[PDB]
Amino acid sequence: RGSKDIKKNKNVTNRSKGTAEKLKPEDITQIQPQQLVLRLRSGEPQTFTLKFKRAEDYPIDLYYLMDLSYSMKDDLENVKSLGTDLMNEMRRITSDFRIGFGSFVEKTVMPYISTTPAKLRNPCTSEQNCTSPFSYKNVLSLTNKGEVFNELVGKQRISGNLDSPEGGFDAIMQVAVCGSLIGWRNVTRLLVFSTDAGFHFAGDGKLGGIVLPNDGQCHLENNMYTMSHYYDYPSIAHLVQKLSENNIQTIFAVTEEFQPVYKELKNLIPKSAVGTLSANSSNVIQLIIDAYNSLSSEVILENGKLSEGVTISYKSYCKNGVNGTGENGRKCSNISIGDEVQFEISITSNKCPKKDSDSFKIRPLGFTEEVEVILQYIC
Amino acid sequence: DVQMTQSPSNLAASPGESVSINCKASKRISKYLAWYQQKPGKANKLLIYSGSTLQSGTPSRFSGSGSGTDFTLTIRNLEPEDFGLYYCQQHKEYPPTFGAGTKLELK
Amino acid sequence: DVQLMESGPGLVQPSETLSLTCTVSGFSLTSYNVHWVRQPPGKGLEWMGVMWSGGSTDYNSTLKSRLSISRDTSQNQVFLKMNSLQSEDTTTYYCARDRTMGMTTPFDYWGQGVMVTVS
Amino acid sequence: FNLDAEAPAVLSGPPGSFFGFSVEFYRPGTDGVSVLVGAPKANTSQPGVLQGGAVYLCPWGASPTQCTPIEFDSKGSRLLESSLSSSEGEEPVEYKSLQWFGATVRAHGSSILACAPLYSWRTEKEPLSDPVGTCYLSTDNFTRILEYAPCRSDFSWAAGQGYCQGGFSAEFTKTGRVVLGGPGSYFWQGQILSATQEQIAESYYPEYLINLVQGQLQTRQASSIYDDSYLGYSVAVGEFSGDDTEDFVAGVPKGNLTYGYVTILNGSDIRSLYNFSGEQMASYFGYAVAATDVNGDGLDDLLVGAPLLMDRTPDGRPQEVGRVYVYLQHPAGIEPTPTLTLTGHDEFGRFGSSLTPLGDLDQDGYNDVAIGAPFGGETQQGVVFVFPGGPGGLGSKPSQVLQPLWAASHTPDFFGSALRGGRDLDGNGYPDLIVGSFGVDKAVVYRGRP
Ligand SMILES: *[C@@H]1O[C@H](CO)[C@@H](O[C@@H]2O[C@H](CO)[C@@H](O[C@@H]3O[C@H](CO[C@H]4O[C@H](CO)[C@@H](O)[C@H](O[C@H]5O[C@H](CO)[C@@H](O)[C@H](O)[C@@H]5O)[C@@H]4O)[C@@H](O)[C@H](O[C@H]4O[C@H](CO)[C@@H](O)[C@H](O)[C@@H]4O)[C@@H]3O)[C@H](O)[C@H]2NC(C)=O)[C@H](O)[C@H]1NC(C)=O
Ligand SMILES: *[C@@H]1O[C@H](CO)[C@@H](O[C@@H]2O[C@H](CO)[C@@H](O[C@@H]3O[C@H](CO)[C@@H](O)[C@H](O[C@H]4O[C@H](CO)[C@@H](O)[C@H](O)[C@@H]4O)[C@@H]3O)[C@H](O)[C@H]2NC(C)=O)[C@H](O)[C@H]1NC(C)=O
Ligand SMILES: *[C@@H]1O[C@H](CO)[C@@H](O[C@@H]2O[C@H](CO)[C@@H](O[C@@H]3O[C@H](CO)[C@@H](O)[C@H](O)[C@@H]3O)[C@H](O)[C@H]2NC(C)=O)[C@H](O)[C@H]1NC(C)=O
Ligand SMILES: *[C@@H]1O[C@H](CO)[C@@H](O[C@@H]2O[C@H](CO)[C@@H](O[C@@H]3O[C@H](CO)[C@@H](O)[C@H](O)[C@@H]3O)[C@H](O)[C@H]2NC(C)=O)[C@H](O)[C@H]1NC(C)=O
Ligand SMILES: *[C@@H]1O[C@H](CO)[C@@H](O[C@@H]2O[C@H](CO)[C@@H](O[C@@H]3O[C@H](CO)[C@@H](O)[C@H](O)[C@@H]3O)[C@H](O)[C@H]2NC(C)=O)[C@H](O)[C@H]1NC(C)=O
Ligand SMILES: *[C@@H]1O[C@H](CO)[C@@H](O[C@@H]2O[C@H](CO)[C@@H](O[C@@H]3O[C@H](CO)[C@@H](O)[C@H](O)[C@@H]3O)[C@H](O)[C@H]2NC(C)=O)[C@H](O)[C@H]1NC(C)=O
Ligand SMILES: *[C@@H]1O[C@H](CO)[C@@H](O[C@@H]2O[C@H](CO)[C@@H](O[C@@H]3O[C@H](CO)[C@@H](O)[C@H](O)[C@@H]3O)[C@H](O)[C@H]2NC(C)=O)[C@H](O)[C@H]1NC(C)=O
Ligand SMILES: *[C@@H]1O[C@H](CO)[C@@H](O[C@@H]2O[C@H](CO)[C@@H](O)[C@H](O)[C@H]2NC(C)=O)[C@H](O)[C@H]1NC(C)=O
Ligand SMILES: *[C@@H]1O[C@H](CO)[C@@H](O[C@@H]2O[C@H](CO)[C@@H](O)[C@H](O)[C@H]2NC(C)=O)[C@H](O)[C@H]1NC(C)=O
Ligand SMILES: *[C@@H]1O[C@H](CO)[C@@H](O[C@@H]2O[C@H](CO)[C@@H](O)[C@H](O)[C@H]2NC(C)=O)[C@H](O)[C@H]1NC(C)=O
Ligand SMILES: *[C@@H]1O[C@H](CO)[C@@H](O)[C@H](O)[C@H]1NC(C)=O
Ligand SMILES: [Ca+2]
Ligand SMILES: [Ca+2]
Ligand SMILES: [Ca+2]
Ligand SMILES: [Ca+2]
Ligand SMILES: [Ca+2]
Ligand SMILES: [Ca+2]
Ligand SMILES: [Ca+2]
Repeated sequence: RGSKDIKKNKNVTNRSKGTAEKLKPEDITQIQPQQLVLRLRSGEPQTFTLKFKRAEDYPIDLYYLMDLSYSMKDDLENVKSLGTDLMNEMRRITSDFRIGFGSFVEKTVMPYISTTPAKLRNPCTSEQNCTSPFSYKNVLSLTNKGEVFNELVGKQRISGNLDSPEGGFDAIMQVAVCGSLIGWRNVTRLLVFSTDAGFHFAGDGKLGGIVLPNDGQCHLENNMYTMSHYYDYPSIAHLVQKLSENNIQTIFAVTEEFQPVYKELKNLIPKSAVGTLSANSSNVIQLIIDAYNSLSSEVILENGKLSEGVTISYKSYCKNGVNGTGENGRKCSNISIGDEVQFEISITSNKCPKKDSDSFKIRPLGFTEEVEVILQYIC
Repeated sequence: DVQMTQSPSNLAASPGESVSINCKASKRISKYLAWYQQKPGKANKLLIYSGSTLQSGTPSRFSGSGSGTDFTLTIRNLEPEDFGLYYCQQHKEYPPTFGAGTKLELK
Repeated sequence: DVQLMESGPGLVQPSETLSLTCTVSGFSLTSYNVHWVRQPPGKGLEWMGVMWSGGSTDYNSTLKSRLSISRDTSQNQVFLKMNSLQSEDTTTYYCARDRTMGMTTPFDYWGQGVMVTVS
Repeated sequence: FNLDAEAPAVLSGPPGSFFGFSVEFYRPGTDGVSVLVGAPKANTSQPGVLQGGAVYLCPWGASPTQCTPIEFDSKGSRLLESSLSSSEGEEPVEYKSLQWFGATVRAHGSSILACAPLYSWRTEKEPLSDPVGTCYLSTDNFTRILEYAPCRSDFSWAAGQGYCQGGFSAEFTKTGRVVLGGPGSYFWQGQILSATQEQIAESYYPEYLINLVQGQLQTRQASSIYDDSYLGYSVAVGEFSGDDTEDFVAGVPKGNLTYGYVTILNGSDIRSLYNFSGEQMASYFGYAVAATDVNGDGLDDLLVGAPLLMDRTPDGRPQEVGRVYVYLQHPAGIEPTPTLTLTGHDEFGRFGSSLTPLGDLDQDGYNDVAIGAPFGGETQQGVVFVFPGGPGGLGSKPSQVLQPLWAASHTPDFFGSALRGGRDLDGNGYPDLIVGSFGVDKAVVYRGRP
């Protein structure tokens, strides 16, 4: 009959000794059983307990992606000092914080912008001395220098386009997938998406003649997104896939008007938060702090593709005795700093996958730590 | 560039009568002609546009007609305040062009 | 309550630059075009130029070398600057309004006009 | 199950011309049956026009078939008549380059309707770049050709009808009345415009670029809260009232907070009869629409495609697999919730990307339906599914699956992105099907076996 074995079970890094116990991001351990092997009899379930413990001082990387339509000029005037204020704030949370900036308006093609030469040179009125439209621009890669962020954000120029919805999903996809060009580390990755309008998505390119689906590859040349005219907008499913694949945790800072839209978007996108932005981005720091608390106080578990005859189930035993089952059993809430929770993972097999030593992985969303499961079939 | 020629340079009429003013274009301009009134001490006032559509405040005794190159403005019952100057503007293409104007005086 | 009001010097020397102002009310200059039209002493109306709603300008081809049109959205004012000439004496100038983006219309409102003498 | 999938006829067009973006049947009487294929990016002989787009006539029979373009318009871009006299030099009042002519092609009797959604035009007053869109209507087998651009009007800007892009979708009613959809009117609220061929031919006056067709039917402008709805993204015609005038089915993919909805407009006067709402945000509910009686009751039934719907596998992984909703009509009306829903299996396949009635393909007494997934299949070349009708409604399992016979290339083939069925090219009693594969500039004709 079925049997179970554990190969790697290093204990959590509590560092209860004190502040003297500094650790590298890879040295910190938050998931206790790092490896298992299970022997499955056809139709016989096997289960094991999985333990998670939130760390204390995990580093943070934050990328600030901002809309630059003319309505966001006052917002930019306030975001100018974020490179200092936000670092001062986050120093209460983590000892190692890095920040970066990016901007976007819209696809530069026929229906979404005015294509007369005068409007291509200046999309706004003459008094509103806007610059030419652009798809996405990586202004500052992730860094720990606040004054550089301040200066570079100060030197940016406002722009504009025609239709109210903005093409920020192109920028989101590029930020998620471009990796080294942005400097993401294997730490808490926060993407702050700021805007005051709706969003385009896949299928809107047909109006402009863009029928080729987004491929999800990085297409930055000189920190500019070049293929905006060639690929359609991403779909929400594609964004979900890539964001969850690259450990990006999203914070939607949008104005009061579009809260109903972005709340549903948040419901669709895993491990994301939404906040109400002021008319000129004056409360953005508090939005970021609240969203970070909300995200870091929750745990969600993911597993890879399983063989055809294999199935999995979750049961979560969170704090204060509140537990869950089904899709709710792979999640816990209110995990405080230093808190500990447990999950019960149940696997079953109904066939004989040709006597192969199959395997798959389980991890909490937003982290690179994984638990490796090896499956063997008694057949 | 459309040249507009307005036929009667001067008109004489008495209150209660009816008059017609003709404005002609050098090229066919569909229905896009507008009529204006100018009293000596006030600004020009739009009466009719698109050939026959009255502006909101226009009294019903004003009516427009014609299409293509020939248009006409008809005043049905002349009250004493209808005497003044009248212009025709074509609003089909730029630059705007206007008729020379017609002056309506008592008989 | 749309209203276009016109102002400018009543008498200018042949060498000075003639400056005129059209003060508007009841609408924003960023939504409508404001035109400049002139009527010589015994002729019909002539179009001079337009201040587009977007802030750019276009001029009558014959007068383009002499004209200069500007605006001040804060003050709701549109300006016309021109080289003066005696042969254009006792000509009257008007500013009118029309829309070209959206529901296009003819000149739907006019000013009272200002008469400028050159000596 | 009786489509000749082992040896279909393949039509080829110029490389890179998107040959096969839209397909249609043509027979102007006298059994001169033919296949119409649109090539929105094809080069043409029009002076000064770059990639103006073209429509190809491909007569059926005579063993191999050669496709030749139709000259709907042999002239280049018109010039602004003011510019001719102006010392500044001549200006084009019109932009036909990259107009995507042939993006949609429809036929009824001896009349053909081909549209150019990307056609632009600068007003005669101010130098704008409005993409109004335009259509050309061939009549009496090309003996007369009329331009029909209803959105080229006095509302000349995005705030008006300037960005209407009329002809983005179009269709003929069974009487021949023309129906167009402009997704762009009134800040992308969208619009539906309809007129009869008699009205168009009566009001024709080519020298007036702006010329209103008397008796035209169109929807009214709404408040700003309805902006960005894309009404008219897709259109279809069917009978959904107790009358004999076909009613307009239109898709609104972004209507209700990015939840789509499909509205059926009364044929006699263009006014709303029913509304149907999507189930998931940003699923593009209404990307495609169709109307045909699938359960043999004689009452047309509605089909809506949502190619971007996201579902979760039993394992728990989310995946993008489109969905199609079926609404059966009944004598008391048509209920607001779908009777059946079909879901795709290939991730990113976009299952509900296109739709077409097939007629009674197997002549069993119930009409069938074909659904295309342009990025399905193992190689992502695209797939087309055939679903059989039945007394209880559309079946849940495809009775046939059509895939390209050629090998995959560096670029997607988009097989199944355009479809058209319900007509017979052989003279048999069995309707045929034509599938567009514009990704490789090919169109495939499938014939129903007896
Ligand atoms: C399916 O779903 C769609 C989408 O939700 C529904 O479509 C919407 O239906 C509602 C309800 O009918 C529409 O709102 C109403 O619109 C009418 C029509 O207005 C037109 O006619 C007026 C004269 O009758 C005219 O004055 C209007 O013009 C004014 O307004 C427009 C902007 O609306 C403006 O551009 C103009 O300059 C004018 O200012 C217009 O031509 C309207 O009469 C209704 O008014 C009532 O409600 C308002 C407040 O809502 C109130 O102030 C009024 O006094 C009156 O009580 C109302 O606005 C809406 O426009 C439709 N939207 C679209 C995109 O079509 C559809 O009905 C659903 N069908 C079914 C079967 O469920
Ligand atoms: C741009 O500015 C220029 C310079 O100011 C301006 O040119 C002027 O145009 C008017 C109108 O065409 C000209 O006035 C004409 O003068 C001749 C005599 O020289 C008259 O014969 C004309 O009247 C005849 O034609 C009328 C219309 O057909 C009839 O109504 C009338 O009964 C006569 O038959 C007319 O008065 C003027 O001479 C020129 N000036 C110069 C210097 O060229 C031009 O109009 C402006 N552009 C626009 C679009 O307004
Ligand atoms: C959610 O799951 C957890 C984990 O299985 C459940 O915890 C259980 O809580 C009960 C009540 O506190 C415990 O009962 C007592 O436990 C003590 C030891 O802590 C023991 O000495 C007593 O004899 C008694 O059994 C139980 O042990 C504990 N189980 C585990 C595995 O920790 C929790 O009850 C669940 N939630 C609900 C609402 O049931
Ligand atoms: C329709 O006809 C036009 C014009 O013949 C075609 O565009 C032309 O395509 C050729 C080949 O792709 C281009 O030549 C190439 O240009 C590049 C860039 O300069 C150069 O590196 C190559 O060595 C080669 O010379 C040519 O520039 C281009 N012309 C224009 C104006 O774009 C078009 O491809 C045709 N379309 C279809 C669907 O047939
Ligand atoms: C409707 O219009 C189409 C398009 O013109 C007609 O099809 C065309 O008809 C002409 C005349 O029969 C065909 O010309 C013939 O071409 C062959 C070579 O292919 C030549 O050997 C003959 O001497 C003659 O010139 C032409 O090929 C044909 N084109 C296509 C694409 O089929 C059609 O006949 C018209 N229908 C009616 C009912 O008038
Ligand atoms: C605009 O779209 C929203 C979202 O689809 C529509 O609200 C949705 O309406 C449906 C049907 O009334 C609700 O479904 C119901 O859910 C309950 C459980 O909560 C279930 O018991 C019912 O059987 C039914 O399935 C759905 O919850 C609701 N969602 C939201 C977010 O409100 C709304 O009606 C649409 N408005 C228009 C004018 O189309
Ligand atoms: C779709 O639109 C058509 C056209 O508006 C609707 O048909 C119209 O229905 C009205 C109401 O029944 C008819 O008015 C009636 O006329 C009779 C005289 O025939 C009079 O006695 C009644 O008092 C009333 O005024 C109207 O004539 C008729 N028009 C046509 C062309 O048939 C139709 O009802 C609409 N469909 C739906 C489902 O609403
Ligand atoms: C619009 O803004 C641009 C950028 O600020 C202005 O161009 C700058 O002009 C200054 C002074 O002439 C130069 O020192 C910069 O090098 C210019 N930069 C660029 C990118 O052009 C431009 O003059 C402004 N125009 C208006 C009408 O406001
Ligand atoms: C961050 O984590 C990823 C995922 O574990 C690491 O990806 C590995 O990269 C090395 C490059 O030398 C490869 O050899 C491994 O095969 C990769 N593993 C996986 C699972 O993708 C990545 O190296 C980590 N980055 C750092 C700086 O440690
Ligand atoms: C951002 O918010 C507003 C944007 O208009 C401005 O601050 C306002 O300043 C006035 C004058 O002191 C106060 O009466 C308002 O209460 C302020 N409102 C807000 C929201 O701050 C200013 O542009 C910015 N204010 C900041 C950053 O404090
Ligand atoms: C636990 O989490 C839930 C999540 O909705 C929250 O409402 C509640 O306030 C939390 N309670 C504590 C004690 O953290
Ligand atoms: Ca904006
Ligand atoms: Ca703002
Ligand atoms: Ca936009
Ligand atoms: Ca009907
Ligand atoms: Ca039916
Ligand atoms: Ca059948
Ligand atoms: Ca056949």
